[PDB]
This record gives sequence, structure tokens and C-alpha cells, in this order.
Amino acid sequence: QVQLRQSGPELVKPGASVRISCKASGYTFTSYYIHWVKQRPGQGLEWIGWIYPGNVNTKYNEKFKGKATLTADKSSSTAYMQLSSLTSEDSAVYFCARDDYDGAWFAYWGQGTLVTVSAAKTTPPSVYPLAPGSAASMVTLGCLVKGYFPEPVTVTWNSGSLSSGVHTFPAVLQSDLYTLSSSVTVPSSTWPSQTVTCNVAHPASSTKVDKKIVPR
Amino acid sequence: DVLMTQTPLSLPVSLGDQASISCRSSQSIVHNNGNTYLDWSLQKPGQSPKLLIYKVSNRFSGVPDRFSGSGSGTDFTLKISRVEAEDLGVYYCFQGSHVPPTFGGGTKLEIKRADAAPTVSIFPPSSEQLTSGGASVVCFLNNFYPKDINVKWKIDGSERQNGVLNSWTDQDSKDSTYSMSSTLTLTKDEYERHNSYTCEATHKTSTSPIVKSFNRNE
Amino acid sequence: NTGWLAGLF
Repeated sequence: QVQLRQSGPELVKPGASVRISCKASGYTFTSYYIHWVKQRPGQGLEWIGWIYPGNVNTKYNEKFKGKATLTADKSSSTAYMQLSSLTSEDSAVYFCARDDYDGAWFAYWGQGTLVTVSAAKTTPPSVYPLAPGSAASMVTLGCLVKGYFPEPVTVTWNSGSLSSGVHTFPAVLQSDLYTLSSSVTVPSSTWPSQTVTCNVAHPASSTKVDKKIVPR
Repeated sequence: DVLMTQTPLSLPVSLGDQASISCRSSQSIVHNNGNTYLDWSLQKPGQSPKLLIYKVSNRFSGVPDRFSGSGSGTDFTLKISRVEAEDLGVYYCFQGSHVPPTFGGGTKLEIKRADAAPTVSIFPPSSEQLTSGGASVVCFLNNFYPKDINVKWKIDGSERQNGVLNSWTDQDSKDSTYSMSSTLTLTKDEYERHNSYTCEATHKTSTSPIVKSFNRNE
Repeated sequence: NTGWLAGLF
């Protein structure tokens, strides 16, 4: 059955170039088009260009001309995309998609490759306890995870036994460094009478921090 | 340049309901060849899109018969006879009969449930952050429906907009509610000039905002 | 050979 397997996530410096592979399996590679689609988190789907291995033909999006360069190897059935002067705004997931003949532009999609363009160096997070100002059924606590690169970060509460009523919020770019907050809602009979701790894991900086949420 | 708009941006729905998504084109998307190359796809969070309908009406290989496409020219409609949970995600309409092809903005199938006011909680900066010169005031707006919401900050009663960062979670998979985080970042010394810090939430569930404040006494 | 999209435009 039809298979499109993509290169794997890339973390590249700005200006530098990147190459994403797309391996095809389960059909005659030279009989079909291979398209490339950009998906920037806030912009929807965007066609970059096509390649047709049959006669090496390429057609590009105006937006992407001289930004994307599409090649393919016939013997490995592997399509490649190279992008050149990487901007912060080239941070997206990128898909390769093959068509159905006389049917549709995109029939089978690759799993996607995440490209993240940033000049930042590996940064350990700062974890700050968020304890309530007021007094007393339910009581919300929090953990602020601030100024770290790269994503991803892992937030648990009470080593993970506290999992109901937890919200971990999508990170935000706060001046080239990521920051997020995680909240937990517990019975007022449990905190402040009990050790409530958020455990923050950051694999890239190889760090583990525990923060006892204590009253101010 | 051909332009595709999907008329419902968000579609709240109950499991096993009638569902209609519209898609309009900036110009007639019937190709000079004769065919009308328009596709409906479904993208679930963390996955690639999956083709559902192609060439207006045709069902792709392996697509259940609850889905169907109709229309011609500019006005096109996707129809789900019975919504099935696995149906949930972002539906895109697509055009491929003009030189660069173009997708719609996307319609999100979302679970419809009862209204719920947000639970607002405000947090003073940890003296741990303070003592190092920075001051982030955090406010959680949790477990509300429906989706749209406003956050206003007041310092000693005065509205403040600068240095505010907001974060949203997608619809929950348990209670179908939304939650929002808002942080106001300041320097220690600006934070130490003012006493009252207020986070207030405006939502459809109340004619008056839910205010949660702390006075810098402690 | 040509490809159907190519023939299209």
C-alpha cells in the first residue's frame, strides 16, 4: 500500500539551508507527481511546488521561487526539498503529497517534517511556583516555566499522580526563548495541607526541577 | 489569484448530527478542460490531511458514505449525515483548477455542550522571580464554553495592555471546555510601584466581567 | 511522461 516517509525534525540556525527527504513506497515512483505543502501553525495550508520524476520537471510557487529547491533520486524513490536562507517565518511543518491520476492534486500525504528556525542556544528553564493570594471547594495552583530553548518541556504534578484538572498551556515565543504555564485544580482540603509539587523536565538541557507550591 | 473562504469558521456540533460546511471561490473554478477540481480534506491535530471528497462529489478510496460533496461554480458544500467523533478535526476545501492551487482557511468540527463561565485565578509573581528583578503576574481562565473570551488587566484600576502574553488550549477531550492563560510581565521595580493587580474576564455567560484581584499586601 | 497537471495548465 501507498507509503510516504519523511526525513525527521530539524533545528536549524537562521540563514543556513536545510534538506527534507520524502521516501516513496507502494507505487511506481516515476508515474506520479510529488508536491510539497507548508503548514505554518497560524496560516493554514500552502502549496510550495511539484516535481515529476518521470521527466525531472518542476513547478514552483512564486512565493517560494529561489527559496525552495526540489530534487529527486529515481533509484532510491526519495524526493528532496532544500530551503535556503532560513527565516524565523520558515518555521513550519512541511508535507510531501502525491496525487491521484485525473483525480486530485493531493491523495496520499507524508507524515510531515517539523522545521524550527531559531538562533538560540540550549537554555535551561526557570521554574517559579504560582501560589494563590486569597484563601478558600476547589483550589488552583500553577507553575511558570520561563525562558527556555528548545521545546519541548514536560510538566507533571506530584510525580504524575495528579493528572485530573491539569492544564499545560502551549508555549509562547518570549524574546527568542520559550515560556509556558501549567495549572492544577485540587480540593481545598488537599492544598494547602499537602505537598503539591510540579516536576518540570527539559531533556535538551538535561535538567529536572521540582517546585513545592508553598503559601506566600 | 483564486481565493477560498469557508463560511463557518468553527462548527459546534453534537455527536450524530447534521453537519454542513460551505466553501466559496473568488471566481468560477470550472477548468477550461471541463472538470471542476475541488477537494475536501480532514486534518486531525498532529496528523497530515486526509482526502475525503475529490472533484466536487467523488468519494476517495475508503471514505465512509456519511460524507458527500455538492455544488458547482463557486458555491460548494460538504455534508456529514451523522457525525462520528473520529470525524472531528479541521476540514479544508481545496481548489486545483487554477495556476497556483489554494486551500480554504478551514472549518473546525467542535463538540457542542452547555455554557460554562471561566474559573478565574490570579497569581502574584513568585518572590523567587521577584528577587532576581523580574515580575510575571499570571492569570488562569479555565474550563469555559463557549470558546470566545476577553481578558483585561488593571493595575491600581488602570487598564494595561503592554507586556501581556496569552495562551489557549484546544477543546478538551473530556469535558469539551476551553481554557486560557494570561501573563503580565514586568520588572521588579515597576511591579513594586503599584498595589492592586486585577485580572478580569469577559464572557457571554455574564453581562458583567468576572474580576479576580490581589492587593500587594503580604 | 508529461503528467496530467502539467497538461492541465
